[PDB]
Amino acid sequence: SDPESLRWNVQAELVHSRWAMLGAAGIFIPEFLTKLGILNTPSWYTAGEQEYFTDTTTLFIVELVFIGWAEGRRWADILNPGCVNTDPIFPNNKLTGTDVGYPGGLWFDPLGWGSASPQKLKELRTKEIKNGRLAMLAVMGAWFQHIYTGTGPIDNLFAAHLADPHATIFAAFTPK
Amino acid sequence: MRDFKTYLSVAPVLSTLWFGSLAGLLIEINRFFPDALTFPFF
Amino acid sequence: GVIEEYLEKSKTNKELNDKKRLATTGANFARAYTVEFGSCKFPENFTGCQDLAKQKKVPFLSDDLDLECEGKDKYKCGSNVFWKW
Amino acid sequence: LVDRDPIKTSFEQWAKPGHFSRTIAKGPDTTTWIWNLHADAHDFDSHTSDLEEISRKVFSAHFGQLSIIFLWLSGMYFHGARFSNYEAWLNDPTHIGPSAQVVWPIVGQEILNGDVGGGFRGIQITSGFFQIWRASGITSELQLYCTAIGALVFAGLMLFAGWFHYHKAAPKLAWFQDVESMLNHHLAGLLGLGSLSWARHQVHVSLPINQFLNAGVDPKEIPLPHEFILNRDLLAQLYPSFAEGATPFFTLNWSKYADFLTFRGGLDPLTGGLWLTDIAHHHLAIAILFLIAGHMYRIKDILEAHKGPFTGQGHKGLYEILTTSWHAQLSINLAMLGSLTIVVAQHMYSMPPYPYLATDYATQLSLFTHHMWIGGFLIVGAAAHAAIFMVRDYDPTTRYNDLLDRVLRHRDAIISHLNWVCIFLGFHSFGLYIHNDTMSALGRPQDMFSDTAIQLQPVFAQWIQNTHALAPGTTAPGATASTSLTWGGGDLVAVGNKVALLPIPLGTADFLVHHIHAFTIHVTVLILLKGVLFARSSRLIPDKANLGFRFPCDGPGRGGTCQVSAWDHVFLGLFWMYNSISVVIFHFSWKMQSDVWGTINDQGVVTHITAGNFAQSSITINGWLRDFLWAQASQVIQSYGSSLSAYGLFFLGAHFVWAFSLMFLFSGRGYWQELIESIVWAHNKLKVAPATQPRALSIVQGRAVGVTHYLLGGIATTWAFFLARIIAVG
Amino acid sequence: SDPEGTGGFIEPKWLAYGEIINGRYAMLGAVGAIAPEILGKAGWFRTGFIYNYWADSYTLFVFEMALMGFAEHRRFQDWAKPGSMGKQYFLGLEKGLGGSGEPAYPGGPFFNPLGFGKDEKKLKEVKNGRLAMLAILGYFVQALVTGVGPYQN
Ligand code: CLA
Ligand code: CLA
Ligand code: CLA
Ligand code: CLA
Ligand SMILES: CC(=CC=C/C(C)=C/C=C/C=C(C)\C=C\C=C(C)\C=C\C1=C(C)CCCC1(C)C)/C=C/C1=C(C)CCCC1(C)C
Ligand SMILES: CCCCCCCCCCCCO[C@H]1O[C@H](CO)[C@@H](O[C@H]2O[C@H](CO)[C@@H](O)[C@H](O)[C@H]2O)[C@H](O)[C@H]1O
Ligand SMILES: CC1=C(C/C=C(\C)CCC[C@H](C)CCC[C@@H](C)CCCC(C)C)C(=O)c2ccccc2C1=O
Repeated sequence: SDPESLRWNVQAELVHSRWAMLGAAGIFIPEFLTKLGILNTPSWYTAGEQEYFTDTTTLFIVELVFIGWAEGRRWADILNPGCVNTDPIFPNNKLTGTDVGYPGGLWFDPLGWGSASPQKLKELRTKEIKNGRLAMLAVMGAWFQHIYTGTGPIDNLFAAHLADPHATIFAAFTPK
Repeated sequence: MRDFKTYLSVAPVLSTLWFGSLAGLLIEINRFFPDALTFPFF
Repeated sequence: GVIEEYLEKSKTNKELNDKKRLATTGANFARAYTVEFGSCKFPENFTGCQDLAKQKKVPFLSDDLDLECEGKDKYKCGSNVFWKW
Repeated sequence: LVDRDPIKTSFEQWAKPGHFSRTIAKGPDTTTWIWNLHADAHDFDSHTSDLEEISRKVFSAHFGQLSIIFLWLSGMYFHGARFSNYEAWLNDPTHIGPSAQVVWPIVGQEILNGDVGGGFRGIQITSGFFQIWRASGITSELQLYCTAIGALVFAGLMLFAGWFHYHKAAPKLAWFQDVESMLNHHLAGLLGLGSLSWARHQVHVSLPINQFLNAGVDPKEIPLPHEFILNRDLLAQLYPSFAEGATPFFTLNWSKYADFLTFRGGLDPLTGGLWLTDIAHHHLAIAILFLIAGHMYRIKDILEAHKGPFTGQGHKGLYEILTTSWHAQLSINLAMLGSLTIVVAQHMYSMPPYPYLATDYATQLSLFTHHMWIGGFLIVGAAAHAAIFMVRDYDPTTRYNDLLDRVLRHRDAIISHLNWVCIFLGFHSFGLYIHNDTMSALGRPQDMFSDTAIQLQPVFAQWIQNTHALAPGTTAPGATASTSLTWGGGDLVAVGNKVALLPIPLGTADFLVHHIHAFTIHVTVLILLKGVLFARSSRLIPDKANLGFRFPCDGPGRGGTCQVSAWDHVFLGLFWMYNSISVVIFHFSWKMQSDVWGTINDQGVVTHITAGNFAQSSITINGWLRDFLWAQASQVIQSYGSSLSAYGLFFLGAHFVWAFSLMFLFSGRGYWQELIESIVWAHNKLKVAPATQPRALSIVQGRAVGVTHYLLGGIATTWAFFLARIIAVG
Repeated sequence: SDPEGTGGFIEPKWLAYGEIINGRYAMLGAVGAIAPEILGKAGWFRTGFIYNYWADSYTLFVFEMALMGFAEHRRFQDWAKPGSMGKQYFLGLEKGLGGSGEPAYPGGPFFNPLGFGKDEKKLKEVKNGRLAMLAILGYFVQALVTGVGPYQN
């Protein structure tokens, strides 16, 4: 007769969303951008074709020393000051709560009209395409599936096999 | 969504998602080192 | 990976390929890219000569569709004088 | 309770201490209520004082069994499929020795995975799929992989009928509280329309696809996935397309036939699983009945009828409250369902119904003891729940002066007899053996009770066995052999790997086990009978229906005043039955191998797994560990480093778990309290205990952790003892 | 809010009345007899065969019955009502042009009033008789005695 589940943090799920998905922008346009036959060709000789490898797992370290830094700073002062103890304001804390952060300390604040209001108008823009980005990337992340599964010849694994017409992979279109 | 001074609950036997698993990841150390009876160190 | 010349000299190629006569399928039943056959006409059983025969002929086969309907003889039961034997 | 309603929350009850009797789980903390909650979780003296729902729950929380038996089976069909051995075993039976399960070689594991047949590593089976599975008028591994998901289909759906009850706003009274038709339906067309339906898919398809399997081939060199439609042309080899008959009746001519069936009895030479040419006829000849039968009726009438002098005035009116009980119409059932399971346990071993059983020894005795513990574990229950009636179910006393009010009238009486019955037995039913020891260890055989010393003379024969394998000469039509090959008269030639069934002779050492059974079956029942009868009132306590059918014990007075009750009569009644079945098992295999199971070769000089050691040597009750326990079991205590090994390696635990029960069985209670505090003290010093008042076991919970252990202990012990003396020689 | 599904003695019958109504023209074979010269059979045994057939093949069979089933439940929502369906076009006063209205039958309304001379000389019967057209091909798929045939005859 209907679930018991608006996770109160029904309020927070929605912000790894704008994380996950704005983000899939980075893959969506640079991919098919690629640049078909640019003129053309992909060749990267430079730091890479003679100094004994370049990356892989010095890759990650440097690579996400920064993502390191930044992803942390991201949610852990999104906002929330007050930042300790001890009775309920719910999210699972707002034990920042009624105090934002400081009683007349510094400029904790951005912007006049005693709040943080990045003004009133802009529902426009990112309500639409952006929680789009959530939606969008559902189905061209449902293409990740289509785009490659079938492990282009070079391997049948656990041999059912189980019929046979013709191949599959990616580049755009479809026989049909 | 969870800050400082204890958090949200959980069921009767989440121990069955604690015996199974965690502990489960340990067979996962008992095949990486498929064997013991003393041990080298790091 | 690591590239020397040029992702190719001559680009990707004959792996889909069909071109002059993209044929197979649309064609094959290139017996019958035109299931053309016989007479024009007419007398009898046609299906010449390859194809064959007429096997039981008139309204039968032909269906297929032989054609037509005829003052018959309209199949229905009893006859064919079940000419067996 | 709110939270708060009635009517005027959807907001569900997750949070606020308790529920279940009203100075409930109290604010104040404790542990006992955590075995409470699970125990008596299903019950009905609480939930509501009003029938209504309960039947609306049990028709749902039921459901989730079928669905389950349904998630189960699937992982068995799947399992009996891609974790193959079935494909390999079937082209190659007599030869293989089946598997479905296999480990994964983590840690010590692998020893458990030891070459089983069609060329692979695994752990064996004593659960006769691979043999229902003979059926497959088709064969194929991925196919069972459809029958498998076909299983998960029935489930999710035959599990959303359980949403589509209680949680959905439910039916009510009339629906079940008009019973008028129920069996009408059930037996007619399912009991009927299955057996019937089963007929149609038991000659159509199966018969033919093992009519020409009992020879050779390799499957798909036989039985396509559709092949068996309109094509009534291969049905040509296994009788006419009726030729000139039209819907049975008689203006029919046989100058040479009589449809499929053509009744058998005996055993296929090449697959002695009993003939299938019959198996259709018998299921057909069932259904009809059910088809005709489930057509009674609408109910009192028939029972509101035949009375007499001493008979049952209340026979007439034998329960309005049999539309208003459950605990009653469950207890009745369990006696039947239960007592109608272990009747399987015989007609199986003395009349196999699947291809390749008997030759398969271990893959149908496992059976005959699994089916055997249910036709027992469901019977003591079938008493428990009557005690649950006898105590409470109805509202008041509206039930009066009848068959029962009668039986109770005598009660220090029906159980007055039955008692002496047992000590007459026991003396004639066990010390009988003890004679032998005391006098064979004294040693003078002249005077034992041997199949040969006390007067009986080289024959048993003349009774009824010998007028069963010989009866195809009565009103009997016939059909070579009998009905069950194990009967006195005629025939031998049964099977070309190992053996199957043959006469099975008797006299003494068959005479007196058969009698220990009596005394065992009888004193079991004494304690349940007197237990459920004296359910509510007595001359040790009359104020004795005042809580429930459990209650620990009334109190130190009256002398004892402890066991009484009837939870506990259904506690010491299990304690026996564990024997009742545990010694019936001990019987069958020592017979079935001492004689029967054994083996042919030239001149078919029979060579039993044991040249009848039974003879003069079960009669001694030491011979029962000379010839049994110490003889066989040498395979359990040799079993280390092997493939089955998991049995010997259980056989120590569970031969431990039992010897842990006694601790739970044999002990006080304020004891582990008195102890639990010394503990609780040391706890408080470091500051580590109080919250949720740790408490000892609930007098009768303690008994609950006896018994249950004493059984899962004392039982699996043999479950191991067995599978370890039929796998490998036998 | 959560979607609805009212059971009540006999929805199952209004939508069950309807199911067969659709299947009464999905009866197809003899309602539109030009439909199958031989198309009732999806594709004999002998049968007929003197595949099943030449063909109109293919794949893209699920996508249809799904995607246009992604319409059956729209003339089931849209006309819950609050009307604005004719979004017209921002500018342009020249769009009096209508088409119909809500249609059931000869259209917008019935129309062109003016009628009767000759054609000449409820409505569960417009249902009842076409299951007496549906379930009829039902056995006619397997409509054979084969070994023998018409005893009758
Ligand atoms: C997704 C759904 C769902 C939800 C949210 C609920 C919620 C509820 N149900 Mg419920 N129910 C459901 C599906 C659901 N049900 C289904 C599918 C069935 C039929 C199969 C039922 C049959 C049912 C009955 C008869 C009752 C309820 C009741 C209730 C209420 C008490 C629930 C409770 O705490 O039980 C806790 C129990 C569970 C969460 C597990 C359910 C047990 C089954 C279905 C699966 C477990 C078996 C499993 C194999 C365990 C044994 C093996 C083990 C070794 C792992 C609550 C509102 C009760 C009520 O109205 O209040 C008195 C009432 O007794 N339900
Ligand atoms: C068709 C019947 C079936 C049904 C539907 C019921 C239903 C019921 N019985 Mg019941 N019963 C049955 C057969 C049945 N019984 C049989 C055959 C017996 C004889 C053994 C009994 C003996 C019995 C007793 C003594 C009692 C009931 C009670 C009840 C009621 C309480 C149910 C409960 O809370 O779960 C109880 C289940 C548990 C708490 C789960 C614990 C199970 C443990 C012991 C595990 C078993 C060992 C197993 C090997 C361990 C799993 C593997 C492990 C090693 C990993 C309920 C109405 C009780 C009552 O008070 O009536 C209102 C009462 O206690 N029954
Ligand atoms: C179930 C067992 C039982 C039975 C039936 C027997 C029977 C026997 N034992 Mg024995 N024995 C037993 C247990 C039993 N024992 C045990 C447990 C031990 C060890 C404790 C022994 C140790 C033992 C020894 C050492 C010896 C025996 C011997 C004997 C034999 C002589 C008996 C005798 O002379 O009594 C005299 C008989 C009577 C007075 C007969 C009357 C009693 C009957 C009729 C009661 C019947 C009730 C009545 C018919 C009810 C009908 C109602 C009426 C109105 C019609 C006899 C065959 C002796 C022997 O050598 O045997 C070969 C030997 O002495 N036993
Ligand atoms: C705690 C006590 C102490 C200990 C250590 C034991 C130990 C034992 N007693 Mg014992 N006993 C004791 C006190 C003790 N007793 C007392 C005070 C008495 C009363 C005087 C008894 C009366 C008694 C009797 C009558 C018996 C025993 C027996 C036994 C033995 C069983 C064989 C065995 O376990 O092989 C050891 C090997 C294993 C346990 C291998 C286990 C591998 C398996 C189980 C799998 C691994 C474990 C896994 C968790 C299980 C799967 C469960 C899963 C679902 C979670 C065991 C050695 C029995 C016996 O065998 O001979 C006398 C006999 O029944 N005892
Ligand atoms: C010591 C042990 C164990 C033992 C154990 C033993 C020593 C024994 C046991 C046993 C068990 C059992 C036993 C269970 C079960 C079961 C089953 C499953 C059964 C089944 C069956 C059936 C079906 C019915 C009847 C028959 C049979 C039984 C077969 C352990 C210990 C430990 C430690 C150190 C610490 C931590 C934890 C652990 C790790 C845990
Ligand atoms: C086990 C203790 C003996 C007490 C019972 C003995 C009485 C009956 C005699 C033997 C019983 C076993 O029966 C067995 O007889 C013969 C053994 O010689 C075998 O004889 C079989 O072998 C030969 C091969 O053609 C032929 O002699 C027979 O036609 C054939 O039946 C059979 O496999 C079986 O029918
Ligand atoms: C030994 C014995 C006890 C003592 C037995 C006890 C206290 C068993 C209860 C022990 C529980 C099961 C330990 C539970 C602790 C853990 C579940 C908590 C940690 C959670 C896990 C992760 C370990 C009784 O209470 C008793 C009562 C009546 C008759 C006989 C006896 C009897 O024989």
